[PDB]
Amino acid sequence: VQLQESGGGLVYDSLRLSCASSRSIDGINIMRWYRQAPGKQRGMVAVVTGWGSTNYVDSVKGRFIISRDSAKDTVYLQMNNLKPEDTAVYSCNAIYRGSEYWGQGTQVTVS
Amino acid sequence: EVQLQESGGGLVYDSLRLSCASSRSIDGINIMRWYRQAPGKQRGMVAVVTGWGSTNYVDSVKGRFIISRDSAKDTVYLQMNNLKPEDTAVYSCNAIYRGSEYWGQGTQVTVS
Amino acid sequence: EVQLQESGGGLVYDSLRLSCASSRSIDGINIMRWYRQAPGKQRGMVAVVTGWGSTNYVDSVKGRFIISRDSAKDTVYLQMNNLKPEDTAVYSCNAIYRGSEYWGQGTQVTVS
Amino acid sequence: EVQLQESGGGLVYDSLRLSCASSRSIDGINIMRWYRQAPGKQRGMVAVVTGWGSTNYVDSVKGRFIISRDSAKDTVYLQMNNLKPEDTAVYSCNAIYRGSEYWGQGTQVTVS
Amino acid sequence: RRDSATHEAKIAELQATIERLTSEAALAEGALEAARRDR
Amino acid sequence: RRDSATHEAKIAELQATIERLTSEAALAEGALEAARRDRSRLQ
Amino acid sequence: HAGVDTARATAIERADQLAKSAVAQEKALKRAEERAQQLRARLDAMQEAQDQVRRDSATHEAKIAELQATIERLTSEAALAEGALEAARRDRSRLQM
Amino acid sequence: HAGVDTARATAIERADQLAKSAVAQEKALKRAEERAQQLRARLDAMQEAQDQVRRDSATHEAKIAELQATIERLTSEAALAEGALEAARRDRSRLQ
Amino acid sequence: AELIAVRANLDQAQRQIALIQAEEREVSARLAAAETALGESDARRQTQDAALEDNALEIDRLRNALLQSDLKVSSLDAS
Amino acid sequence: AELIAVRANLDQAQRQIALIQAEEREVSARLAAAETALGESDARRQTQDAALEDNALEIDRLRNALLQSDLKVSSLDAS
Repeated sequence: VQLQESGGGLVYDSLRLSCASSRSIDGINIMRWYRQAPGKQRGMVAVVTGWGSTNYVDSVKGRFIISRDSAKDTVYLQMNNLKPEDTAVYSCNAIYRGSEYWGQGTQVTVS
Repeated sequence: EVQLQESGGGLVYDSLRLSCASSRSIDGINIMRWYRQAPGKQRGMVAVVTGWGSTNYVDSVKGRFIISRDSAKDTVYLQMNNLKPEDTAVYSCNAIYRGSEYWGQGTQVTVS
Repeated sequence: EVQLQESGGGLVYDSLRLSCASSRSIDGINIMRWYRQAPGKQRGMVAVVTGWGSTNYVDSVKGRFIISRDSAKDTVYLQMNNLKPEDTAVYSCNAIYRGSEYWGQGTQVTVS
Repeated sequence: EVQLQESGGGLVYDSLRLSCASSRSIDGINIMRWYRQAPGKQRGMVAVVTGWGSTNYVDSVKGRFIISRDSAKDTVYLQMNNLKPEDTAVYSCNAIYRGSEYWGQGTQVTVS
Repeated sequence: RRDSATHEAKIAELQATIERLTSEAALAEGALEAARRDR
Repeated sequence: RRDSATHEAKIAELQATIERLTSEAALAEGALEAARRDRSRLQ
Repeated sequence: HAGVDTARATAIERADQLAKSAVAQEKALKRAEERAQQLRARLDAMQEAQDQVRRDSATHEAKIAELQATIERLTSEAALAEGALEAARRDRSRLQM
Repeated sequence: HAGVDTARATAIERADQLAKSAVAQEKALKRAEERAQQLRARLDAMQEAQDQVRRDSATHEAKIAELQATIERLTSEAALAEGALEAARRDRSRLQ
Repeated sequence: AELIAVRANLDQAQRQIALIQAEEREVSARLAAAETALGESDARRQTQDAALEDNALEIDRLRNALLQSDLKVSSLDAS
Repeated sequence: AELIAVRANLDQAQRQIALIQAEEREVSARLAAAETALGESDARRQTQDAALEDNALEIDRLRNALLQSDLKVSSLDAS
């Protein structure tokens, strides 16, 4: 499957990141967003589930929002109240039929 | 409200066995994972087991420990093999049934 | 009882120069050396001059600084050339006479 | 040129006496130093005796080691009392004659 | 006929445990790894 | 019948995604215990 | 007068010969005293030359002593420098082990 | 008859007084020669006295030469020592 | 290096400096002794030259007086 | 540094060799003239002294001749 994301850029705030998927209206299980601050190992950011359960790492709780839209078939990431440490490259992940799939990746930078 | 009582403790120079008695869940045995507490340190990961049987192990014990269900006897085994003296830890089995977590009293295995 | 006194401190973008006004030892001058205390760090040696005029510096300044005596006017001179903003430090002078080590009140050199 | 050759090295559970025999300078003795190089670590100094009997030690060895000249034997000594297992190293005796510094082979003394 | 109801009981319980695993992932993979590399 | 058949894949999926969501945990605490080992340099 | 006339004659030259034997000796002491004063001037000049070198050796010992008390400090500073700072650094930089 | 039996008196005076007196002149010649030869003995003694003190100052001059030779290559050892400190204390810039 | 063949000639240098000092001192002392002795010798020679002049005058005069005396002897015996 | 410096010290050697030629100059003029004249003047000393002993003998003998001649003059006059 082809997961292609968007919404990246360098900004002065709040931001929205989508990860366009290829199939499976409501049929894929856990989708997640990973970020890699340059020079650091890539880490998890948000988690969404088929039914709608969500979670965030405590480093972003209360700020980053993971959401779905089954009609448009794309997992969103509202990413609000960005901090200067939130400069990283945000790549959407997935688990379909077990095999983990990634995306090309998009970078968001703030200052 | 399943209650887990750990087992299998002792002392060795070897290869020990561990069991985790379960109060309920015959054959509906979802994730039963085993945690050891390094003394004066944080708790640890050892292995998991599932209802279907997919068991994975942490890198530090991979290829040595085996975690197998006993559906009839309602107990998940944590076999210890090719032991090292670094494994002296307080051992505690963990459960997830209906989404809630059920730990136990914990036992100890001294390898020294 | 040599009573030193440093001079020539201040602020530059280049070139600077420092003095260590000795209160005695007209030509009876053994080791007289220059110490910088980086802001928030410890004291360190920069250049050393001797009665024979043997001048030897630290690698961090070697080829950039000159420690030159002036035996007539009871003053030693540390010419500062081709600076970096890394040289922002408080610069103080030392002197050994009769074994006893004498410091100077010091001057601050801010370069950036 | 001076050739420096040590003596007194060995192994104990106790105490020791390291000595250093030279090639010239009968009592016309300037700085002669005793170093030690812990394995895989850079060379370090421990004791300095000068031709006038003035001695100093590094803070690690003071109160234990005593360095003592002997003009007649053309040899400087370095006593080692209350030796600690941490003091194991290779000990090279040093001297400064005519400006330039001259070294010795060393004697690996182990204490443990 | 009747067996259908148990499948949701397999869906419900097996989907609730994935919630707990994701929550324990928040602490382990993101939080304590990143936090304790800094200290 | 047909709808029960749709149930089978979801169960076959949910047990499948758990297999490779716990598979990340084994690699996860492997690095957490490697990071906590760095606390030997502090304690 | 029979024999006295000669003794007048004889003893006048005996006086006269010793009359110029005194002038000769007087010139002998006046040249032997001058040779003494040449020696006095040399020894007096060489007495002060030795005295000048006496406090030349005294200032040297004043240089030696104060050029030793400086090395007593440099050896003392290297104790804290090479001993404390260096060994502790490499003992603090034992983290790689 | 008269002037000759008398005039011998003024003639013997020179011959007797000066015979003993000029000997006292001869003793002074030996004495002033003894003073000359004694000072001449001292002058060789003081040249030897110059010689030892000539070498003594030269030995002192070599002691200053050797002493500054230590300092010249003992302050250099301190010059590299502070380079080691600053290079090692530059390592802590990477962490703090 | 080359200090072996250069300090050898400095050693020969200081050997001949010792020769300079010793021979110069011994020649200077010998010269002073010889000069003083030659001054004294010339003084004695010239005192004796004055003695020879005065006394040759005395002998010529005395012989002439004796000649005249014998002439008076002869004239007296002719009286 | 030491190269030029100790070649200059060998140049000091050659300078002191010039001082060796100075010492030879002292011996060639001063000592030689001194002892040559000393030998000559001592030869003249001995010759003068021998002549002076002969001189004194001549004066004594001719003076005694005068004494006898005076005695004879007096006797012949008394005649």
